[PDB]
Amino acid sequence: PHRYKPGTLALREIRKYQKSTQLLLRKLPFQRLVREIAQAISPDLRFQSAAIGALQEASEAYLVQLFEDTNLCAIHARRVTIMPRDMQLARRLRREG
Amino acid sequence: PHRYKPGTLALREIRKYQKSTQLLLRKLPFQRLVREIAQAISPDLRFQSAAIGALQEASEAYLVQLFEDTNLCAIHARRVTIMPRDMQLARRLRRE
Amino acid sequence: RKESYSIYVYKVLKQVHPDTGISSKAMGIMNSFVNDIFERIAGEASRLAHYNKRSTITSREIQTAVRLLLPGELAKHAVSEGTKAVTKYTSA
Amino acid sequence: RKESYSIYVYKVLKQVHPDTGISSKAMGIMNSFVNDIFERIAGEASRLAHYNKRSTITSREIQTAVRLLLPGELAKHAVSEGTKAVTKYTSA
Amino acid sequence: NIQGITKPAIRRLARRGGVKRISGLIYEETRGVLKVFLENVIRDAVTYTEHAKRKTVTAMDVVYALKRQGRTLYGFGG
Amino acid sequence: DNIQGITKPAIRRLARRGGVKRISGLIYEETRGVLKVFLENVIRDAVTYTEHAKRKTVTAMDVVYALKRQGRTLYGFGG
Amino acid sequence: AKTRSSRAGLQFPVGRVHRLLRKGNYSERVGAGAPVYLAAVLEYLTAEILELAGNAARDNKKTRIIPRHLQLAIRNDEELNKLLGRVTIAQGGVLPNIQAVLLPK
Amino acid sequence: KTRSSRAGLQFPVGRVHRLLRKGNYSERVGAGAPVYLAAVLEYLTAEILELAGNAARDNKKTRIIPRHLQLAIRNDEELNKLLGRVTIAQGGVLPNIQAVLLPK
DNA sequence: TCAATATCCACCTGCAGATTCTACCAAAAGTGTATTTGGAAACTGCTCCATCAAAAGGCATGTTCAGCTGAATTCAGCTGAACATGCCTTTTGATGGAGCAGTTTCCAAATACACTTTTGGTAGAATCTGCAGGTGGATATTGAT
DNA sequence: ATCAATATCCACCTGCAGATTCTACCAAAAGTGTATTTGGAAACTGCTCCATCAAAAGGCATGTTCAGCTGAATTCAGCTGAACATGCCTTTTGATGGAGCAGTTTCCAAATACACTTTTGGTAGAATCTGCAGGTGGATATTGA
Ligand SMILES: [Cl-]
Ligand SMILES: [Cl-]
Ligand SMILES: [Mn+2]
Ligand SMILES: [Mn+2]
Ligand SMILES: [Mn+2]
Ligand SMILES: [Mn+2]
Ligand SMILES: [Mn+2]
Ligand SMILES: [Mn+2]
Ligand SMILES: [Mn+2]
Ligand SMILES: [Mn+2]
Repeated sequence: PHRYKPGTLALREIRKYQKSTQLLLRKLPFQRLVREIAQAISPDLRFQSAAIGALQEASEAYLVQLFEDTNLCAIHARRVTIMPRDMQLARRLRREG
Repeated sequence: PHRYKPGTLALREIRKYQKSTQLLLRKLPFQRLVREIAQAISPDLRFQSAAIGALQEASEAYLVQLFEDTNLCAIHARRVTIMPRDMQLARRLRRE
Repeated sequence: RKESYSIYVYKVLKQVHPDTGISSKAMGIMNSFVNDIFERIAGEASRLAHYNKRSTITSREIQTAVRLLLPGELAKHAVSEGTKAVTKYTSA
Repeated sequence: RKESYSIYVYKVLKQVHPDTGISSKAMGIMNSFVNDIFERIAGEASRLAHYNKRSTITSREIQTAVRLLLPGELAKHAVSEGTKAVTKYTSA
Repeated sequence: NIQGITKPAIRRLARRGGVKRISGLIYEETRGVLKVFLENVIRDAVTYTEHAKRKTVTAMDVVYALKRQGRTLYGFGG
Repeated sequence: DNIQGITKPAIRRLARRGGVKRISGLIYEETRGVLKVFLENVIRDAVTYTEHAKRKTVTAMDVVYALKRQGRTLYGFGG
Repeated sequence: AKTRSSRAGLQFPVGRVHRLLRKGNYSERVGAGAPVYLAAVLEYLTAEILELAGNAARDNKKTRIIPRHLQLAIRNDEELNKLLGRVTIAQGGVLPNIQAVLLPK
Repeated sequence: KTRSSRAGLQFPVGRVHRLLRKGNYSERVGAGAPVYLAAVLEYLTAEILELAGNAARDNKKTRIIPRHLQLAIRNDEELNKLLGRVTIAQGGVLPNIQAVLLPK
């Protein structure tokens, strides 16, 4: 009987998804989120499917290179785990909030 | 004989220079540099005085919020001293 | 000849703080501001018209550009004033 | 009724890699890219002329814009390619 | 629906970022950042939409919204 | 060779305006090099504007345009 | 003969705004309310920076606004700060700000 | 006959000249400008396809997909600087794990 | 320090979904002629830049000395990873209808031109006048104990 | 939480350099009237886009266990701050000569506007191929011991 040492599988998943290109959030919840947010700015709005597509590509990209930066802050504090104060600094030093 | 505890004077200088607006690098050394850098790019070049004026306001303004960012990275690693790996991280998340 | 926003800026100063004046270096900063905000607003209204295959920049482009380029509350006030001024101006 | 850069890209593809093709999603990206760089070079050359009280965008505005907008080695080559092409065009 | 952005989906995003270990507090944090981002992009896109007197948000509206935030996107027009 | 003209105590003042309380000895050579790169990119673009206008003198406006190009809009030299 | 600016109730020059728009390569034709609308907005934002700078100039017990005051006014205003976030005011300085950690016990 | 033929180019000198004239960039457009700009667009386009085609064949495919474009841009020191603020849809990221996170 | 499970990497195959490759018709692109016009050439009053002399005080440099910082070591609780069952929410595919874009047509109102007057905004002068330095009394700061 | 020795703050002073006025032209708005566009109201036609519905099915939520990582904690060699004294150089300033600006004309070369005449590039179909994705054969990765 044999089982992955913590950290091993995560490294195998890093290699797995840096290698791949598909959208990583489930499409329907995401779509639901877009429409909700939109309905607050204005009701009765409609979306080309490619508009939600475009919103998702952009969103997953922005979240991915934020984790790249968050990770760098986590390393800088001689840790291996990302933590909320890591994403807060990362965001802080890119002017974005 | 009476003397400042390390850091006390340091805190007093931060208050002092956040209060003022004067250029903090010496003008003539700065000028000498600009023209040196400029001459490698192109020879026989001249500068309006404000051209060098604008170059310096810009330069300092940039270095100052770079130290601000460098300082934040330093705090983030629970230190108080800024260090090269602080300026390196800061510049990396600023596009640079 | 070198035109500038100096006199107009000065008038607005006397409107907000009548007994207050302004140094010339500070005046140039304000001058810079107006050119900057102008080019921001104009250019974005340029791009708006261009996307809508329209060849005219109208005040409706100026307003929408202000709604994009200005942070929430700043824009609300600006938009009221922008509106208030063309409707006052059409009646004259 | 709806123009694009797709055919011209394909032609260029066939020069560099005659046996290689390109998916449609990849072509829309190449397209996006071509429109992007156009607006960049066009916009900067627009600004160049306006800063200089000039009303013609010439090849000299284009070249100066490329020197601003492109990284060093990349710019060197494009300036070479751009000149090489305009001088050829004069001999015809 | 923000809760529909699930823990393991966020984990995959982070793995694409080379993140190896993740605090449990990262996920509600991440949700909050995604929400702010969408709120700013969609608001600018809709503002482009209503300007054209339309009721349908096109891909180009979003593409323009992203260029405004300094996030040029390729593959839907420009 | 003028880069040494940015002195250690001058850099400190800048750090003090940046809110720094304590400073490593490796920061000064590090700070100088960063400064030299910044100027090299600004000056080159500024010069490109200068030579385009067929001038031999770098004006203040060249620098302001060069800076606006790097996303560093600057106020007080417009007029 | 009435100024285009007076009909609008404005202090900024609508005619100049209109000229800079037309000679500015923004679009082929320019609407009649466009420079009126723009000048009003330019004038509003100028009002807003000058009011808050004037306040900072009196807090400094000066009666003439200098660039330091404009700097203190922008950076201290949440929204003006966002608007001019990529902008350097020459001879403006920075806001007094020490990170709590660096303070004594 | 085609201006594009007279210039030695594959991009359309004629379209460029129109897009410049109708682009609200300036009242007048020089005659060599659209040749010059078309040539630059061709050059940059050539260079990306050169590197994308290569990146597809290193992967033993013979059709360029967005991944190949992404890998080509991000692996190129200078192209990457040019398109540093650009997201390529369906491109993924470069394979890159921080050394500190490896075992040993 | 080596061996057994598993896993991924290698190479191979026949086709549906995508990509190529073809076959007409507007709408751009190209031409021909007739004008404009922007901006290069050649010259020129004048800034504005570049040096220079050099005294003179302000800042930098280098050494000493002390306290406190960051780097290094150890260690326990507890967080977050790995895994499996099970159920649900998503995905997927076809369908239907209604609300929109998008296509053209066609005039009113809006904008651009082209000239003629009417001022306002600018550029130097000619005036005012806040603020820079300098100084003397208070109040804060800081280390010492 | 009391103290003496310092540093800093706040206001006043006066002479001036820079800010505000004040004048006297001149481009540039404003004014009128004529010549064009344009964007928009209508009417019309498809296209998408919203909304169902109903399967499998793949992926999320939940629950259990434990490795190892993060946070708490102790000590120290030397790193850096603070102070001093010594000395170098930056700053200041007033004057000059000329280089290199702008400013003014002058005038073709180059670019725009129309009006006709080809050619191309875009679209909808007609005719093609590359991977995908199984199957399962030599290596790679992993952890147990
Ligand atoms: Cl530590
Ligand atoms: Cl004390
Ligand atoms: Mn999800
Ligand atoms: Mn040309
Ligand atoms: Mn119908
Ligand atoms: Mn004083
Ligand atoms: Mn005395
Ligand atoms: Mn005293
Ligand atoms: Mn004085
Ligand atoms: Mn179980």
